[PDB]
Amino acid sequence: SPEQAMRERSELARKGIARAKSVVALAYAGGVLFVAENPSRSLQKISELYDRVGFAAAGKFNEFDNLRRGGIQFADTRGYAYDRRDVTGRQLANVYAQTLGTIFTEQAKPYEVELCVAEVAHYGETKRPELYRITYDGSIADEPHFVVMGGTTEPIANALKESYAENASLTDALRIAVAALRALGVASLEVAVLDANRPRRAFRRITGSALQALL
Amino acid sequence: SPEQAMRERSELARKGIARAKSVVALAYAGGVLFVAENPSRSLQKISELYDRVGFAAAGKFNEFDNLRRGGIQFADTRGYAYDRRDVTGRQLANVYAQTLGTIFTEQAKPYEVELCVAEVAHYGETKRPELYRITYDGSIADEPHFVVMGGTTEPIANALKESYAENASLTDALRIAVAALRALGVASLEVAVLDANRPRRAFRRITGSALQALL
Amino acid sequence: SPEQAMRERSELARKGIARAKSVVALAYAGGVLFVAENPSRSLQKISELYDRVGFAAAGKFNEFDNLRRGGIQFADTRGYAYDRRDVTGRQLANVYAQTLGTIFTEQAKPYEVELCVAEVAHYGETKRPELYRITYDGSIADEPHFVVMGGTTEPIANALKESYAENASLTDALRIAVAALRALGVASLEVAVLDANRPRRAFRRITGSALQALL
Amino acid sequence: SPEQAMRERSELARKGIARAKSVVALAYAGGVLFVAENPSRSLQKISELYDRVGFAAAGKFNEFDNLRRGGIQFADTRGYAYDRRDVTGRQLANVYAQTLGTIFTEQAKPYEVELCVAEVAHYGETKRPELYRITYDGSIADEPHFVVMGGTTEPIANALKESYAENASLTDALRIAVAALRALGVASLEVAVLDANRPRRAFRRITGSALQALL
Amino acid sequence: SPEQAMRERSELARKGIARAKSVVALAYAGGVLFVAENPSRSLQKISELYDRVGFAAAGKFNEFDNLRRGGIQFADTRGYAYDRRDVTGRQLANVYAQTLGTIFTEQAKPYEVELCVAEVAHYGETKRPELYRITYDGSIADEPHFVVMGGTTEPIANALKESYAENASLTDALRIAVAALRALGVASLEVAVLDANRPRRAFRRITGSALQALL
Amino acid sequence: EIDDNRFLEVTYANGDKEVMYFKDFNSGAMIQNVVDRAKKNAIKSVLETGQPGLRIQHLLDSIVDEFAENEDLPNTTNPDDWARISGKKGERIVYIRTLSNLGQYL
Amino acid sequence: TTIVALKYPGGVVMAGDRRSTQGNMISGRDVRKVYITDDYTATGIAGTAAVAVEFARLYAVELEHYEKLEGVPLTFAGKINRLAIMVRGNLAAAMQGLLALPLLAGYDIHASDPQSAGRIVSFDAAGGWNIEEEGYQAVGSGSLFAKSSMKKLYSQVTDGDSGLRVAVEALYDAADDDSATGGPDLVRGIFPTAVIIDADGAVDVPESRIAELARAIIESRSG
Repeated sequence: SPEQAMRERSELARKGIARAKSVVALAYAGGVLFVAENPSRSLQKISELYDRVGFAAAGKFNEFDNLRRGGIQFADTRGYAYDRRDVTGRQLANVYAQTLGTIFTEQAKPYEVELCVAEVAHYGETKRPELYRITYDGSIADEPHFVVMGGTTEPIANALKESYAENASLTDALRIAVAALRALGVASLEVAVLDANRPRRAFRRITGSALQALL
Repeated sequence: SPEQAMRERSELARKGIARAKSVVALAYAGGVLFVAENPSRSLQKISELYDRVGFAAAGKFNEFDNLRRGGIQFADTRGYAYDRRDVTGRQLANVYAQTLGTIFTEQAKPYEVELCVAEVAHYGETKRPELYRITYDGSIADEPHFVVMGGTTEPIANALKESYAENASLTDALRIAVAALRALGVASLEVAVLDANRPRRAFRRITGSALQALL
Repeated sequence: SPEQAMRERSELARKGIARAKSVVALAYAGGVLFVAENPSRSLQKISELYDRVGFAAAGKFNEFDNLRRGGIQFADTRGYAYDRRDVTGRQLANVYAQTLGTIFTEQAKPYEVELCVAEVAHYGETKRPELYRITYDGSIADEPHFVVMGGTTEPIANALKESYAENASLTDALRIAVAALRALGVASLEVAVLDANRPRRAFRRITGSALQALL
Repeated sequence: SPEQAMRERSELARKGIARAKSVVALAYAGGVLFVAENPSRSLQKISELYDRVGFAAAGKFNEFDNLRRGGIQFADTRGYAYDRRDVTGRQLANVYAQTLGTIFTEQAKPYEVELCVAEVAHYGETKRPELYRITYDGSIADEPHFVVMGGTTEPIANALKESYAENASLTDALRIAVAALRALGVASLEVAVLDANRPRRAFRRITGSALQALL
Repeated sequence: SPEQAMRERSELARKGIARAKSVVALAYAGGVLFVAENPSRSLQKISELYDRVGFAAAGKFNEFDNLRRGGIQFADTRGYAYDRRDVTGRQLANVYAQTLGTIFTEQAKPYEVELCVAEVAHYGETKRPELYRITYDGSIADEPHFVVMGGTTEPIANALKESYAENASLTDALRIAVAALRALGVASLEVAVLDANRPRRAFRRITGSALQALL
Repeated sequence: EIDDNRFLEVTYANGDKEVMYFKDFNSGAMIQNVVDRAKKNAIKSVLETGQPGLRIQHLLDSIVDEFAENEDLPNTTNPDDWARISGKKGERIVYIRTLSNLGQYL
Repeated sequence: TTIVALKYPGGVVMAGDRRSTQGNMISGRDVRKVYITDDYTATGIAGTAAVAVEFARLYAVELEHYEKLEGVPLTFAGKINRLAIMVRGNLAAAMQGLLALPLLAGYDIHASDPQSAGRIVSFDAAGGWNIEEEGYQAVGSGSLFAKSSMKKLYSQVTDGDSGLRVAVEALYDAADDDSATGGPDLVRGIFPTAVIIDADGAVDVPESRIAELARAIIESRSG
């Protein structure tokens, strides 16, 4: 029955996102910072999508890694068909929205996932970081400062609301993000950046001893 | 009972269009004016379809953008197969009239979309602007002066009924359209025109500081 | 079980045709005359099918325009495959009957439509105009004088029964047809003829000022 | 309920794994040791997957042998498409997880199987053995010391927890594994190793008189 | 209840095997001996599969003959694709197990069949005869001495348990097998051997007067 | 709006399932029970420390301690409250709760 | 065309000329034939211009694509294999005269000895490849003259700089004895292009350094 059939799927999807780890993405001076609570060393929740476009997700992994792979596929096919500077974070976000909507109204079970697509400017260029959040509905929201995904998002979102500062350095934004996430050592954190200063590939993981020094 | 299911499909589609922002399209001296209430900067509800044919929509984003894309596809395939001056707003309206009927009877859920196809005359030519409204039923209404889509259409339609003036300039038609739409700044408006004076491509967006001056 | 579905299919189809405009087609000295009550300027209910074969319809527009297109397709494929003078109104009527029967028994919803296929003799030839009416189920009836389709057919059919005169001129047949149809100006009438005197293509619309003079 | 159906599927899969023999895999000085309770001489529950990647399973023989075959297929196609040193235990584990996430939600009956993928370092190289356990749901667990699959896992796991010693020789780890498994002669044991000292193919069965001497 | 539904599918197959005749296969000095109670002269329940691999079955004739044919197909395709000495009784038994499991879970009705695959050593070679029994579900059992299939298996299995003697000659094993089967003349017995002494094709029927002399 | 006064969690199907606090259910009988519990706490205090008085802290603690003994509200309200919760939200209430081996969640 | 590559103690260097011809006619004076396909490889392609640029582009895309899917770059062996499979794929068009041969330089981070982690790999038209062990390779119409120059000059290679100098000289002699290879154009200021790969990745040599080296060679030859 119309909304009644759709809404029942939505309840299952919301429940799954709630039983998952929390991820945050925020803008800082050098670009965008992803900080996720991740115990495993093999399975990840933050990924490069294209030269300047990054991706974070929270919820059933077989599902958001399926989306990770699909997005990689899309971006590379476009970049090769047209050019690298034509693929934008906006297109990617839009494709994820269409795809999550189509899964919501057709597949048996809705993807219990929540996505965040991030983009920074090109090298030697000037432009503000763009964050998009795509939900399981197919809904897409434009975020100016930070995105919080998975688990209980209220306390983390509020702590970030008090601590956030534009043009914070890498270390300050890392402290703010870990602090608000607590509301964890290098053995339970997945940290990566979209460093706007890199010439081409902006995504860069911060692990091990370098991460140790930063936090 | 197909009748009970069809009756609930029609109600579901009507609720979806009502649960959305409002768009207006009206004729003025230089052609046709689209004024939509749109907060996002990436997601758009007004589009070029062909050289002299524009398009506005109200409802579910992913679906009327599906129709936007289909219409672009159609128009370009015709223009290349025959010629550019053979594609008319009338053909386009008819194709969206039949596609929305087929969707409304054959797909699980009817599309919750309301369409307006607009056409102006060619360059150095003389002819009145044509507005068509295509509903989720697939009905096509020929409008002489203005179309109002999405949300609560009564107060906007009446305000336009009192304020409308044929051969109003661009600024007057913009004031009338924004006023009747209120019944919003450059950061919450999507404004474009089908300027009949352009040589080939008539569609032209009015954004930023130019929009600021006009309103 | 199939017969109970057929009883539901009879009423639904009948009610839909009743929810439509009335069309008449009658024989006169120069051939056949179609007079339909049609407000729109783009949507038409009278059409050329082949050199000497015309077509009128009443019901859901998307469905009788689907039939219009199918019939055009058929007639041209035959005319090219064999020759132009081999396609006859009788073949066309028969195809429409087969197709409306198959639709009426096999598709989910029966085409709420009523068709009239008309044929006149070739140029310099002598033969009486033939009218066929095809109903939603596949039934086909041979009419000697006039066909009335859609809406309430009784009063129009009776008024024509009193006013009809064989070998009436174009103006008299137009007066009789408009009068019996009333039981409307050039802005609400779709008028065309199958003029038996034309060399090849007999169908010819009568619109605007010429229609104004005739009525 | 939807939740009840998923819980019922989980119970059926748990019952099948419980109705089966027990397998253990543990790290020792020379690599990884698989010790399974297996009466048959033809049917095996431990297998080579690739040069340095081994595989053990517990459940329904036809299904975990189906997975055995699929994994062999995968690993060889990758090794040939890229190179041998590119296939890692981590990829294999991930593929099995995706496959047991798709089978569980899409097929009629979930696979009642418990998988363990093991990897050691290459020849003359230094790195800790990695054990992964893939459950019938599609979850993957990273194990530092040992994996126990099938039957009554908790009593066997408790004994290994007391007896385990890193860098135990082959004979000591065999005694510990058989002891904890008892919580059986060469005619009821399937024993194999991932010997890190072998130049290329690390998997090596220990059967017959050599097994007799070791235990 | 899935377990109860499987019990119904298990009872139906068990009922079919009981509603039939009994077959025995036992090891003797020269190889393996098949003795079946078979009245027809055209329909057979014992068959050559490959050079040294024989096959007996009990249940529904069309189905175990379907399996007979499939097995022949398999064995020859392997023997040609690799070599004759590469096809073993163990592979064949395993294929029948996979196939009867797939049939038992996926087809409408389970195959009411019971299979026995037998293998002997090659010519001038030394090795013990191997007997495998495959049941309707896919289960496979390794038998050291004899297999009894179809009908009431308890009395025959016990009589064989008392009378069996390893390295019994052909005549003694025939007497033991017919005696335990009684718990019948040449006109109601199907007798064949897997004679290990033959150079290549080991299967050999014993019918007519030669059978008369042996019993 | 603080999560200290949590009463129920309504599993709205469309997500953003809402937390209903005590303010959503403060009936008159509930208020009388709260004031009686506060009075009992004041009696316990005067018997424990001797001073003859009523503390505001007694009422403040009774606010949070009223839910320790359910007032027959959770999971047992009339469909009128459920209807109002749904009408305000615009979504059907799948389930209500008071305040594993099923795939992998990251 | 001519592209040389040589190992030096600690790294690899790869340089290429700039001319592109049609028959006897000089059509391009500044083509770049050496690309940085990834942080530890560089690919020169001799032959048909279209097929060359496309090979380079698509190969870079594929390396980086697998890197994004798996979270780790292929081993140098896997990269060698993929390039070889592309080259084998162009074989029919190469018989139709669309031949393109790649020369692949890389720095293996996983090799045992850092001082000899440099890698040079050469391909034929049929996709077979070979790991060069005599320390240098070249491809193109001038390749024979370039190799015969480096055979004598190679004892002078002791670090990244001397290796670069030797590369530029080898190119100069290729161009000196073959007309399809362009030498340093002192008039327009167009010099060979060079890429250096070592423990820290791949960087393009800035033009000025190649300029100074070319002018040193030219002053040496004229006396």
